[PDB]
Amino acid sequence: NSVPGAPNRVSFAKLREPLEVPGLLDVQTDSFEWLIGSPRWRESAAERGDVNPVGGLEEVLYELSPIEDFSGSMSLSFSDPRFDDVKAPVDECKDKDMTYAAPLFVTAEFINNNTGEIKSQTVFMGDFPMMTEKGTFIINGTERVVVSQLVRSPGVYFDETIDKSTDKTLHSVKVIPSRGAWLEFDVDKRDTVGVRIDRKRRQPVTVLLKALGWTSEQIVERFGFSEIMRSTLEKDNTVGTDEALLDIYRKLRPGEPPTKESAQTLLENLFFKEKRYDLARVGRYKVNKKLGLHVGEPITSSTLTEEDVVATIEYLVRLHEGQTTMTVPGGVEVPVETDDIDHFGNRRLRTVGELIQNQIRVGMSRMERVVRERMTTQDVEAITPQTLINIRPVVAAIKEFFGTSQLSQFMDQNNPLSGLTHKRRLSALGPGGLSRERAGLEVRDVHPSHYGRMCPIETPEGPNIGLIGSLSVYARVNPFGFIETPYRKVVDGVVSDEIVYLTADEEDRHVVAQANSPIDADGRFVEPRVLVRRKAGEVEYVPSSEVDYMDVSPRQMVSVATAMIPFLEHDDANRALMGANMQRQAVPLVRSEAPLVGTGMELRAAIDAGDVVVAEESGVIEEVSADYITVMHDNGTRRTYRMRKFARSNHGTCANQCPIVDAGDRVEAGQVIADGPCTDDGEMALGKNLLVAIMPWEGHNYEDAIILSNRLVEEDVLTSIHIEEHEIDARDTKLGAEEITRDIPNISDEVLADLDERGIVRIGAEVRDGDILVGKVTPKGETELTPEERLLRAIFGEKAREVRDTSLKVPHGESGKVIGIRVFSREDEDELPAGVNELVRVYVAQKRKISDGDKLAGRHGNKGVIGKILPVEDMPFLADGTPVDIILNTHGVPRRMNIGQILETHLGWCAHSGWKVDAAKGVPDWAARLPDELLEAQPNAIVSTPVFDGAQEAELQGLLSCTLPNRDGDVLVDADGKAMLFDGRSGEPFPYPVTVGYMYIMKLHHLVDDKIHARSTGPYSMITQQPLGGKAQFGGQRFGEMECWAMQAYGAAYTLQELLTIKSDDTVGRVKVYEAIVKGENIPEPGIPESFKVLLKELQSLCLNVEVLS
Amino acid sequence: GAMLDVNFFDELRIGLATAEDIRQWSYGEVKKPETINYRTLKPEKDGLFCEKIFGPTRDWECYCGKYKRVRFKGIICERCGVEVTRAKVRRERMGHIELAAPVTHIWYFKGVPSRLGYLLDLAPKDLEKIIYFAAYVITSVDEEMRH
Amino acid sequence: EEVIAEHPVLLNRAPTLHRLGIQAFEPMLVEGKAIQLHPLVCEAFNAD
Amino acid sequence: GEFIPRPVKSSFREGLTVLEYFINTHGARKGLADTALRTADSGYLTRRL
Amino acid sequence: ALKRLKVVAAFQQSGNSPMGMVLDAVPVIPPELRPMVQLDGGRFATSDLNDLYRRVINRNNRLKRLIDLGAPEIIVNNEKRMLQESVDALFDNGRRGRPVTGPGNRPLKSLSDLLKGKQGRFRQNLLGKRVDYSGRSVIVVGPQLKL
Amino acid sequence: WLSAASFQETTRVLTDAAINCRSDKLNGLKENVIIGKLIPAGTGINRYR
DNA sequence: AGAAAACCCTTTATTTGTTATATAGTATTTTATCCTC
DNA sequence: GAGGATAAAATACTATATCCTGGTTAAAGGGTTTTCT
RNA sequence: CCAAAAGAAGUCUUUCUUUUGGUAACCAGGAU
Ligand SMILES: [Zn+2]
Repeated sequence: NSVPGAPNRVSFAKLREPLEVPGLLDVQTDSFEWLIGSPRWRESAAERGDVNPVGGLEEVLYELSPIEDFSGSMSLSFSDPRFDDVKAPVDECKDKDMTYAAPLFVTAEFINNNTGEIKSQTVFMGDFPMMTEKGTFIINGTERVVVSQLVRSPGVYFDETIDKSTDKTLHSVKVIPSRGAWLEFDVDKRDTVGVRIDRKRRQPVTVLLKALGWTSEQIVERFGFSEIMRSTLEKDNTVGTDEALLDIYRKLRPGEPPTKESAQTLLENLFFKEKRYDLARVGRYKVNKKLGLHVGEPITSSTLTEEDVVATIEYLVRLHEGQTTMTVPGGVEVPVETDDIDHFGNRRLRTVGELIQNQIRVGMSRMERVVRERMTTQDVEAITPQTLINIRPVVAAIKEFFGTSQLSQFMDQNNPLSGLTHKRRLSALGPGGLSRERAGLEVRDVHPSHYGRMCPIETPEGPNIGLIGSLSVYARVNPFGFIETPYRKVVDGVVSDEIVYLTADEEDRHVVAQANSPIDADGRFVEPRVLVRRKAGEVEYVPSSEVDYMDVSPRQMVSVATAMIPFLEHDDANRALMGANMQRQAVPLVRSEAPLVGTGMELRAAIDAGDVVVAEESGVIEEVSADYITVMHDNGTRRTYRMRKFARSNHGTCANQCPIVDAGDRVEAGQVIADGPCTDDGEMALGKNLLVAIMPWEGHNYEDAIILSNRLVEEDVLTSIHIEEHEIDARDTKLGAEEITRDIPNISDEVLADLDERGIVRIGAEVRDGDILVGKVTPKGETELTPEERLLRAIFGEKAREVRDTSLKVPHGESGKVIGIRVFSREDEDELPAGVNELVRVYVAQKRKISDGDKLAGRHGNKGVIGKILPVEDMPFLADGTPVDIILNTHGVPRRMNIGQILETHLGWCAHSGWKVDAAKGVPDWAARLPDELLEAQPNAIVSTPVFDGAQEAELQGLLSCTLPNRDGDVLVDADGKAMLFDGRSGEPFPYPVTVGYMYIMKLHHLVDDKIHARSTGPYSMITQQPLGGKAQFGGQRFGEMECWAMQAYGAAYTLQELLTIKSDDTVGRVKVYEAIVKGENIPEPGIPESFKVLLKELQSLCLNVEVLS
Repeated sequence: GAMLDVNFFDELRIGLATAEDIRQWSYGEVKKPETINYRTLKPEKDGLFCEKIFGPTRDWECYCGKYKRVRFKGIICERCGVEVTRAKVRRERMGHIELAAPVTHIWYFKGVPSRLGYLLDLAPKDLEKIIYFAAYVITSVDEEMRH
Repeated sequence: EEVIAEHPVLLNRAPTLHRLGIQAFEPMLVEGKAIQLHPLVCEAFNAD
Repeated sequence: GEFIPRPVKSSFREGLTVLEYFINTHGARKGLADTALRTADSGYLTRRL
Repeated sequence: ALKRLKVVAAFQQSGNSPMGMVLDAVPVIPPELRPMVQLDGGRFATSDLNDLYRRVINRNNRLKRLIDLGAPEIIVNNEKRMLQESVDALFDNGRRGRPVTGPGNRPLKSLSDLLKGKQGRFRQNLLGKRVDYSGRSVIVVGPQLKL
Repeated sequence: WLSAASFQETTRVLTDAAINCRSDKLNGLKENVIIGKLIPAGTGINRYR
């Protein structure tokens, strides 16, 4: 549509969108360039927040500096963070297992406050991992994604909880800071206002107020409008400020002698000295907004103040009093109401920059601790800024973050859509967020403030449902971490084109209409009554004069993955959730095909994911090949694009890239120049178009099972390539000298045929489980001084030749060609982990066809494993001899409420055959509002039905009534959309017509070949002698507690006794039963399991005298 | 009753163990914080893996190598002291550590309700003072010599 | 095919909520990698 | 849990609008979370019984 | 008195004495139940009980050496307190105070941890086991089969 | 004490069983499953065994 | 005989101190206050 | 006014279905030892 | 229970004898 070479996909959309879809990877990239402080972010903030532009690093270095000693006779300060160029390109870093990072330098200045001798230096602060142009990090070769975290913003939260004993309303307030100490004010069943500083027992608020320097006269002067505060003051029992300080000291400081100076200083230290208490800028902003204190002054300062505390107490007591609004002296009035903590005005987003800033902050705190401890144990005038700084904790924090965290994860690379979905994810679980096992049902709900900001459909189906969400298409995150959505403001009933981004609170104040409303070509609603959203998400019918805003489009409340489901509004939310979640499990196929009926989101999602090659500058193609494309730019310069051929992804799939241009074509900037894994000419192509029938067939498509044609196996329609990675390295060791070689002890030559002259197998050789990939031997150890042997070694010269082959064998259940071998070595001064001499990596590839038990799926949540694969002759075939490819059961459709698949089938038939609306005498009425150049289409036409503005039922019916014949003038599918099929197995025609069409089905990464496993006997564990677990070792299936209850219920005592003794851990029973079976004898009697004896020994180790009596 | 168990069980009895039972189960005393010699890869002596205490690491092979044959059985080498037998015995033989001071068991001190504080009638708060060297306790007094 | 004749095999689906989550069948060889289950035992196993 | 008094007025054959779809998701997700969280309580109860 | 009498009657009825609450020797579990195995490259994988036993042995040896050498009462009591804390960590790590942490600031697995929870000996290994002669796969529909 | 220790609160059951010096007669299904003996139900009782 | 680069041991210390997303259930110690003598 | 007995609150411990696979496994500092010049 | 080497017999490739060699916990992600 707005891409220079996109395919012509004609849309059914009736509406027009004013706003283009933003960059879909803007969250990550605009959050990181704020952290490092790029000029791009500087300009972006200038045209917005020019009042105070500062990056994350500069903020950390400003809050840290200066670092002073108690005497104040010397200080250390930091400034001007600076980055060098990256150490190596992205491709080299990924190939050689190097972290993609850049050096960081700061200017530390040391001042002696009694000699004025200033000493500045440039201090190296470590290597800082840098984000690539696709929103990912490259840590130790692998590609990672940092996920954005949904947390609760810091501020003041008022809530009311009923009381069981008295049936009274009990209000409360919590002042949650960033990295500080809490303090709650509450009204208990008795009419008194308490306080819980830090986390202690309730104390009257009067104690705190007096400790802050308030006389009993001032309190009753300002807080004289409530009976509760007077009641609390009267029964205070505390007179004098010092007494209040002492009481607070008693409560807070356990078992210490109270005094005046310590109590005076500790209270101000806890909440007012900003080294132990911070609110951030978001917290200060939220407190000022809730209480309305400083509307004008800019936010500089992050500590509490007496004004804030007194205002909070007054707000709480007036809320309990039942007031409506409150004005604070020196500040505008505000409404008095309780808070909802699940409101997207109270939940903010910690993006990829905020998290790294927090980690740098703790690292710098540790470093400054070391610095100020080291400033007192070194003699002055020998100190230089380089001898105080210890950079190791800082670099340690970064490593800990990027290696160990629940937000730093391996990038999801099942297919291109998976990674884009991974980068736009908002997870509520992490360090500092709630927990999967401790999350209720009120936080998993879809609050009405999510509209336009978090997609209500796309979320995990398991125990993570509701705790992980995804960002909508048009949403952006503002400077404080709050999500915004564009709205089209309507002035005096005229729908303008001024787009304004509103966060959930502003959207709360106003009244918002709907996108699919009847605009009359002049920005005027046809009727006065339109559905709107009122304050608490209420939906009503307001006359079209109060409306303030309208949505920029439908498809504003959905995310990227959910915007690719055609006919989404005909499917219930339960099945649409599955349809969106199963699109990121599809596996790339050997050849890709774009859907006949899409939604128009595929091109944008494909170009923004980044798996395609896009012309950086316009020019003319000079050379094309399977390996590269050379573009000749309009001005002299040339550029060569290299391709990724058969490269493994994080999940073991193929990552091909092939060109889609010829040697003479001219390309334009931003034009797709080479396809990717799951792209067909620049558009996402996750599956294939299959001819489908919707009948029950002989019980093989029974209960969600599926029937496939054998053509899909012969013609490699659903074939995929899977690649495996195997690693081994040679390490020094204390004994020394690990070696990769062909000379392996106790190995014959027949099992050393595929290996090349120096170990590793040859490229192209097919392997089976157990074959050796890299030959390797290590010292046998047991360095022993046996007289004759040792005296022969020492002077006579007998060699050690102690070897123990730790070779690399291909594990159980694996095979395929050897496509690549990557060998590192210390001889070539390659950067390897310390103590490693050599490192070799072998890639093994398989090509898998579709087979029974493999999982398939559509875009509407119609999953199911393949039940049978019929020969092409015994399948229902059309009157012209065309067999169907897939057969789906009827009983699954009407009960699940996903009728969108039937409409997709009808429109797919119409698109495949091509149509022509006969406007011989006037266009038909059903085709009146149908866009032009949709009145006719050629066979195999690609169309698009946007998610909430697509093809109506009347238009589908009309298109079905007029559809082109195939070769002879025969129309196979009638106006109802059904065809007369023949039974290819018996020969007779089926008595009634059946629904046929084209559906777009996907192959999911749940194949049987990874799921099948069996075991007679094999490896056993060590501590307990039970069999191992897992397919790669061998392992047995687990016979758990529930399966034991089932067998006890049946009454089968002998089966249960043998299963637990002579099949698991009866060490002599195992061998005896094997011998009895092979020799044809009777199975012997079981003994005692070994785990019971292990249990007895552990109990005895706990100093318990366990003994078995007779 | 049974010792190595032949499944003639009639009962399973649990109870507190005294020091005399602990040093009766034992086959030796561990008195060095060593596990294994990294170079020869053989267990050290008087360590956590000593072959004299816990038994041979290899079937019918002593530590010093004087005995290596099955014919030798049930005899303790006079040099290394390792008893020549099957290596499976390392799953069965226990040692013990002879503490230089008495130490309480945390199961009968901490677990709520405190069972030492019920046996002796002491609140847990001040029992923790006694057993962690944070206060003295009067264990005995003469009440007539006093008078 | 001679060995497996009239030798029962126990099939089990997790979670085994009740007794009929384990039942014994008579195996027969099939082409493929998937276990074929009778349609009239899915209510007992609760197996779609 | 209280009824929205609007109500949704379209069938899934006609296709719901954006607001109707939103207010329907409100209860759809509640239903899904209910199952997700009862699957474990059933097993704990059976284990105790 | 009703609560107290439970334990007092328990210690009264039986011939067992209450002195088993205070320990003078500690048993050591057989090596095969706390194994260290050779990972390729001269790297070993300890069982995480060896660290806890080593701490006990080190503290006991230091206290034993500080008594014969002669020292004030302050230092000897400090060593005894630390020895007391080591055995507590060996038997139940983290029930009193800060858990003893190994590499990566992860608490060690004490003896009590081998018995508790879904991953304890009982539920994990005694009541449910992995077995031989087993297999698994994906089920499909068998409309041609008999019942 | 074996069945109760394997059910819940292993540490508390074990400590109070040790203090009471309890003896287990091994008469239940779970206790016979743990030690590897034929359960006293169905086909494992003396009438049929 | 002295200097530099690689081993062996320890320990995550625990202050008159660097740590705030669960609820639901029961059980046991404080403790605070009220009632009585 | 003092002591005891009963509500209250405050901490302490315990539990939350089954199955599968994939990536990592210590750092940092002090004292010492050995080899090289 | 397997691999390698040597000796003997026959078959043209099996048997007999001797020697050597022979795992877990965390965190994370999915499925029903
Ligand atoms: Zn010997």
